[PDB]
Amino acid sequence: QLQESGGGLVQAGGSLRLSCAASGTIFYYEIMGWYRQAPGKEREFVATIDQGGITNYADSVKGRFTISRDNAKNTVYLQMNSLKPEDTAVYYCAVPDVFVGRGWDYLIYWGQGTQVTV
Amino acid sequence: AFLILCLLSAAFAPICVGIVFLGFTPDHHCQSPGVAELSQRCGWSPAEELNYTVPGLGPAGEAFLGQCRRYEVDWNQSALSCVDPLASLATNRSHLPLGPCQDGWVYDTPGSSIVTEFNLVCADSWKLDLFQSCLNAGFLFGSLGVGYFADRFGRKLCLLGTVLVNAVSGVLMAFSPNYMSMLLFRLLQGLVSKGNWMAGYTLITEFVGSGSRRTVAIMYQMAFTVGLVALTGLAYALPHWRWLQLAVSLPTFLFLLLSPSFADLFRTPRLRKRTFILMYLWFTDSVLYQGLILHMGATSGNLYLDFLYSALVEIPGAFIALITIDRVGRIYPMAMSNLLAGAACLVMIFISPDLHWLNIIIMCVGRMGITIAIQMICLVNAELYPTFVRNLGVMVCSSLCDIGGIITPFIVFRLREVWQALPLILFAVLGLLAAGVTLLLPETKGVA
Repeated sequence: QLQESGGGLVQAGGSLRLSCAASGTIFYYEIMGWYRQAPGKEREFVATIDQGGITNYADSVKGRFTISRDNAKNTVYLQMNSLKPEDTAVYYCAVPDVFVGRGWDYLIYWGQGTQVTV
Repeated sequence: AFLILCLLSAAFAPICVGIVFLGFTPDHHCQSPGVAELSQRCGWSPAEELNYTVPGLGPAGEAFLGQCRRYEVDWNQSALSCVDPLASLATNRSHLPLGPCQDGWVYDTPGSSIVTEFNLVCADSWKLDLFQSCLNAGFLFGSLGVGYFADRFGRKLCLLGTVLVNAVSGVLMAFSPNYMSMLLFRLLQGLVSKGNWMAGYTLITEFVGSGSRRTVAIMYQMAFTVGLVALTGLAYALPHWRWLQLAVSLPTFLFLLLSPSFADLFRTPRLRKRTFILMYLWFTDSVLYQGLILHMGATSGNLYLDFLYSALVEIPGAFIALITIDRVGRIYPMAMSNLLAGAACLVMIFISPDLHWLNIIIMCVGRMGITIAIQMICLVNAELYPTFVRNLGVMVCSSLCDIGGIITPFIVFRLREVWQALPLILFAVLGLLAAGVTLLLPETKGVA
């Protein structure tokens, strides 16, 4: 079961924090990630993180977004700061499939996400 | 810290590989007293003397007709024609009596080995496999018993003791008077070898942060390759096994101065499939890797150059294994590399009149294909599995490969008697079937 939180309406692209929760079997044995709705586009990719701690990022948000993992509360955090009036979409929490495709193209779990506007 | 660990890995590298140089079998034949007197009397054909003494072994029978048999003709105190002594004595040379070999044979080599010294040919040929079997038995036994010695003493006194025991065992084996003592020392050092080797890896993994684990693993692979390269140089200038053993043993003496549980992988049906497929793939790959080197180091006409060239093509394997990440899925390189190690083995049994310029390239291709597949399993392990579960899986896979290495040498060495191509069919079958089980790893109903 994947559930999201956070969101709101920032005034001038201020800092905001997003949190994704897990059940406990998902949190320890596979790879999490975040995806963006991007209205006018079918789907967008932002960042991932795995058990070792190696992180990936998108070429359009590099140097602005940070993803961190918390083991005590079984949650994955994402921090966005200094936003610009171009990021208005719905953010989903998903579990990609590694063995088939390109490693981040297919999904087997999602949680209906949440909406945030600037 | 990196230099010490790399030196330790390079020093551990020759332990499981040196049997190519220490124990090697040269051409030999039965010796008969008195033939030297006639050769001194008649030196018309010193070279053809063999032709005139060794019986005419036929096809596929040379292993038990010229290396384990002798004629009963009394060469000494007999008048001969100096050209064809056997033709004049008897019209037919296929009817004279034969018998068991004696006087310890005569070898053709400037060096020495265990086979040459202890006469491990003919009916005693099965004693050579004990060398590797005892070492692998030590590897299996030392994995379980290393945990206890990590407690009640400390994590500092173990490394020094293991290093001291390894060095002393190496020297004493270099000074062994009989065969049994050498086996005892091999078994004695087999434990401490892996016991001290694992600690360096663990320390290197722990000390470096999570962002350079791939880099330090590649550095370990480079250190292993470098250690393999230097061993070929020493065996070129030291053709005696005592000298080589002392030379590879003394440096060790000189340089000394809400939780992840293993029971959670078998309850959920989704994690009970890949955790078995990965185990099977690792076992098969370890068996193939161990078998290929021993097969190559038995039927080589140019050992040094072949060994150097095969060891020099293991860096591009790691390079491609690292490059393919993040650009292609995780099962395409796995399937391709597992399929490349079967086709080469199948081809390697169908090229008689193309030697000296094709076997080298085919062996290099097979070695690279095997090397690529091993790295991907380690990367997937580091990506998908937590600490404790993999912290026990490393020991489990070590035990698996240890039992595989216990069973392998007997099958590899003793299946070549029926036919020379028999061990090259099992490898092809394992390789071609291990590429069909990786296609069950993707999860069904993957919505795009």
